[PDB]
Amino acid sequence: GKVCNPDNPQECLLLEPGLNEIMANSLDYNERLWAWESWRSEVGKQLRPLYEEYVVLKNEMARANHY
Amino acid sequence: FVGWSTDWSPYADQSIKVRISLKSALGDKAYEWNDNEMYLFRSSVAYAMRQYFLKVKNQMILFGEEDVRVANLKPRISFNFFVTAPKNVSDIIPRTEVEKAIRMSRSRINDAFRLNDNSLEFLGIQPTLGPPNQPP
Amino acid sequence: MNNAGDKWSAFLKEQSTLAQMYPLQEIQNLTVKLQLQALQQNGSSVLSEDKSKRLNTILNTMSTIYSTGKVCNPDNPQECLLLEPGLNEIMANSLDYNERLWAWESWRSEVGKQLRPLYEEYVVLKNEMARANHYEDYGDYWRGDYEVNGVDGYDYSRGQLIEDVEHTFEEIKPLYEHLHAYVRAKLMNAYPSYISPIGCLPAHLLGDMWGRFWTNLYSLTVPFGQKPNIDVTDAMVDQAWDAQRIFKEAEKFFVSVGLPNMTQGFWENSMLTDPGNVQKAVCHPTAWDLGKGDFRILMCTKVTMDDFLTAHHEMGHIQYDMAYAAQPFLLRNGANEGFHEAVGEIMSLSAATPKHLKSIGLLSPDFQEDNETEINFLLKQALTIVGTLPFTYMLEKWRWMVFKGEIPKDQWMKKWWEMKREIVGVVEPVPHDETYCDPASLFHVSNDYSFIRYYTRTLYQFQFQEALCQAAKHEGPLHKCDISNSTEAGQKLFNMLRLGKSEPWTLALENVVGAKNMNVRPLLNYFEPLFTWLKDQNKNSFVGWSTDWSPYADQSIKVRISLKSALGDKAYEWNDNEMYLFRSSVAYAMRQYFLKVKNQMILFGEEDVRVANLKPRISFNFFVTAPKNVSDIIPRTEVEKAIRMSRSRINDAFRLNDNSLEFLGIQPTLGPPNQPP
Ligand SMILES: *[C@@H]1O[C@H](CO)[C@@H](O[C@@H]2O[C@H](CO)[C@@H](O[C@@H]3O[C@H](CO)[C@@H](O)[C@H](O)[C@@H]3O)[C@H](O)[C@H]2NC(C)=O)[C@H](O)[C@H]1NC(C)=O
Ligand SMILES: *[C@@H]1O[C@H](CO)[C@@H](O[C@@H]2O[C@H](CO)[C@@H](O[C@@H]3O[C@H](CO)[C@@H](O)[C@H](O)[C@@H]3O)[C@H](O)[C@H]2NC(C)=O)[C@H](O)[C@H]1NC(C)=O
Ligand SMILES: *[C@@H]1O[C@H](CO)[C@@H](O[C@@H]2O[C@H](CO)[C@@H](O)[C@H](O)[C@H]2NC(C)=O)[C@H](O)[C@H]1NC(C)=O
Ligand SMILES: *[C@@H]1O[C@H](CO)[C@@H](O)[C@H](O)[C@H]1NC(C)=O
Ligand SMILES: *[C@@H]1O[C@H](CO)[C@@H](O)[C@H](O)[C@H]1NC(C)=O
Ligand SMILES: *[C@@H]1O[C@H](CO)[C@@H](O)[C@H](O)[C@H]1NC(C)=O
Ligand SMILES: *[C@@H]1O[C@H](CO)[C@@H](O)[C@H](O)[C@H]1NC(C)=O
Ligand SMILES: *[C@H]1O[C@H](CO)[C@@H](O)[C@H](O)[C@H]1NC(C)=O
Ligand SMILES: *[C@H]1O[C@H](CO)[C@@H](O)[C@H](O)[C@H]1NC(C)=O
Ligand SMILES: [Zn+2]
Repeated sequence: GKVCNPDNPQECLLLEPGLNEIMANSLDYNERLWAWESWRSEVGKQLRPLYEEYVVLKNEMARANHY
Repeated sequence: FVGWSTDWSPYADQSIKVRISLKSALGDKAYEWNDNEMYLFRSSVAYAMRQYFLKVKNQMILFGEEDVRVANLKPRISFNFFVTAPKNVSDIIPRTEVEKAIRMSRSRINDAFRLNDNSLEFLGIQPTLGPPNQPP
Repeated sequence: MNNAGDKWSAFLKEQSTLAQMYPLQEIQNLTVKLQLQALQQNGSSVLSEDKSKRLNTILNTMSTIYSTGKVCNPDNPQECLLLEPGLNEIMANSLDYNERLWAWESWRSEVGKQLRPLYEEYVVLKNEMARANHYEDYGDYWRGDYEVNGVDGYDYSRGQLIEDVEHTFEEIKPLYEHLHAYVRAKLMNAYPSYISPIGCLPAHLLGDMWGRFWTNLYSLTVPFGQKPNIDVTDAMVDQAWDAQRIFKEAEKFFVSVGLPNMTQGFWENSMLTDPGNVQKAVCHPTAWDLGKGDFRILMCTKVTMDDFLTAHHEMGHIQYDMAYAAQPFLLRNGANEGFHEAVGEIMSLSAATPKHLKSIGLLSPDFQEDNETEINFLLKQALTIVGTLPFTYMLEKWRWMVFKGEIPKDQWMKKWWEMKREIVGVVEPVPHDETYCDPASLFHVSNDYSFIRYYTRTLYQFQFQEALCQAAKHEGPLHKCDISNSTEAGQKLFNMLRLGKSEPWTLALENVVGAKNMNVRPLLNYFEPLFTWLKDQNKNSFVGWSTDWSPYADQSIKVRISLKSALGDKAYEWNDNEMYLFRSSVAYAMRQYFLKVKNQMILFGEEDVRVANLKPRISFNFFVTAPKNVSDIIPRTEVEKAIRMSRSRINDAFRLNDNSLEFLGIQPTLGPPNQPP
């Protein structure tokens, strides 16, 4: 997953480097809020339908396995 | 104060509450308020913000339908919306400017949904009926 | 390198400041006058500190944006593509209309929009700098490279360049029309139902991102695919031609015309072979004139015909550099920006002839060339040479009109695509408003490089070649001409090569072609055998193009709005916000139709309703695409049904009633008249 600064969209940040440093070191409310919202709007939206299908399939498998 | 309350939110200070009564204004032939209607309402709000920022402050700000954030949606069609910067999430337009924008272009929003100032209440924006003209 | 460049720049600028003590009005020596002119140009130093810093910042930002631009596939946004790798391969190899269209639109919507305001500021700052440097605009400063004064006959005003370019292009246009017609006819067989035989070519189907070159289209437009092209790479491999004897053969070819031998240190200091992974080095073939008789060539040469031609080109470059060694340092350059590349390229053009290959031994002596092979070779050359002339001329004309201010800032794309339709014959696949900055997406536009150099260089070389074929006494076709073993042609070429910049470029031209100005007649003489074949081939096809047809015109719905008639007074102005509201209403109507009829949840947006041909009447054409699939356009029938379903909401949104909001194809129903019992 990559999040890119709106001021400079040419630069983008992964999660393990950079973004974690931003969330664990920066004292700026604006920067931390941007990182939080960008990660949860650029990766969560892509994981929503996949997670729905995963939930349905896992439920079917568990019910088939007598759970 | 030990503890916390489940009502306060950081965006609650700059939120404008909208309550819509379609059935009372239209009686029958009243459309359902699905997600498409919410998208249209957000687009209308963004258009009103653009108009205010262009015709008052002379600034060209490219608002969008994703810049009008909506929360606390209810079956009453009663929610809280607030407008952020076009690409700066940390920047939220102060409620005074949003109220002025809505007052400037409330007629267009009212006509977009065929509502008249009573079924589209912004809870802080009080419309003016108009002065009564008198005989000579 | 950084330290050396900074020291050189500081020395150059301090010498420029010192040189102002000698005004040009009292200088009588021509060479001294022009050397002072070289050392007296202020450049960006004439601007204030803040303006100069802003100009440098915006230039660097545009360069970085172009270099590191990324486009990501909507299906898998986690993968993204740069421009040099991947995207160029997609545009030069893929045969899918959808994929090429996606690449084109994604690159021009993810990088042009970022380069629009930067390019505007760059235009303003460059105009201010040029006006401060006593030029009418930046375009005049660019054209000043060809300026010649005080020669009594050879004088060439800056404004004369525009006339010379337009008059020349008027003669190229007849050939380009037939070439375009043939290319369109051949492309209709590869992309059926997407190209109209009467209309123009779509922008993305030109075998390149911008359509500057048509070389990659040669695979789809080969005249005679059954006859193979002339390739001697296998012959080189069989004869074991390493990257050491090809340069020897090129040196022998250069000597055969009388040019001097290579320097002793040239072979020692060269890098004719790639140093492998042990030593990292660039692989762009370049020529270096370090000075004091130091000439070197850098190239990761392999065993290929393309490498052979590139080696000949680089040897031509270094020969030209050696020619003006005796000239002063300020004169160690070509006559202008177009002479050097033309001199380099004529050698490659001559060496590629089958006669030269047969003579050198690469081509078997028992090989008789057929006219079909000549047609194939001429068409391959044409797709590279004649393909770029209209695009180069159109781009330079657009830049000149932008800098001169003839094009308003709110009319850049509207005029750019109008020029491209009526000059290049290329129609955009999707409409672009003033937000896009498509011309800035090109390498030479964002990075502040003059583009007219690629135009005149196309002409000059031919004017050289024809001249070099007159001294060599060649009676056959121009494309079969070879200058080997022609001492007279070599002497004629050297007479101009030794001049360098010491003389006006017009005088240099007169020493070779016998004329003072550029002429395109040699180009037509070169391409005549292909021109006749193309004219014979287009007996049935409609030669030319129309500037009205567009790929999106079939699925477009036309809207005409009359606010004043419906509202009289108290009528709002139709600015961009109203257009945004209309697009949002259309998207909402499309959502409603797709939800309440087909039961499909499609998340349309205001950017999926593309609008074109906006007019003061408030009359435009709109069409709705897929939510994230540009190549997918909703058929007009479904859009009409959607509008009919929810026309009342759109009418009420603008306070119009079915007469001031006309969709030109959607006829409203007044309602049946009820009758008494
Ligand atoms: C997005 O909007 C926020 C506002 O909600 C912007 O934050 C503002 O940024 C400016 C520029 O740094 C700040 O001004 C500076 O404030 C510091 C505070 O000590 C001061 O020392 C500096 O001299 C300067 O005045 C401003 O205070 C700040 N406002 C808030 C409320 O944080 C933010 O920059 C915007 N982001 C983008 C990308 O435009
Ligand atoms: C965006 O929309 C376009 C349609 O405008 C989609 O193109 C369509 O893609 C499908 C899937 O490959 C094609 O079906 C295939 O066609 C080939 C043609 O030979 C056939 O051999 C296959 O068996 C299969 O039926 C379809 O023809 C094609 N339609 C057009 C007009 O090109 C495109 O896939 C969409 N893009 C995305 C990312 O959804
Ligand atoms: C213009 O100046 C050049 C440069 O001096 C003159 O060319 C010769 O340059 C060499 C080396 O600089 C001198 O030793 C010669 O005396 C210069 N003149 C000649 C005739 O060789 C050039 O002659 C000058 N031209 C005019 C018209 O003054
Ligand atoms: C360059 O700038 C200087 C002052 O900075 C000025 O005197 C001069 O006229 C300008 N032009 C040239 C050609 O030197
Ligand atoms: C040029 O040099 C090569 C060897 O470096 C030599 O064989 C050749 O004869 C020279 N050319 C002439 C014209 O002497
Ligand atoms: C080549 O010459 C033959 C012989 O007349 C002719 O039939 C053929 O059409 C020619 N082809 C081209 C491409 O000129
Ligand atoms: C040129 O001269 C060389 C040297 O005699 C000879 O081998 C060659 O056949 C001549 N012709 C060409 C086209 O190179
Ligand atoms: C009520 O008054 C306000 C300002 O006093 C005005 O903007 C508004 O249009 C009025 N409403 C009417 C006349 O219906
Ligand atoms: C006209 O007729 C069409 C279908 O016949 C209907 O959808 C439309 O609402 C009618 N318009 C009126 C009654 O104003
Ligand atoms: Zn070159």
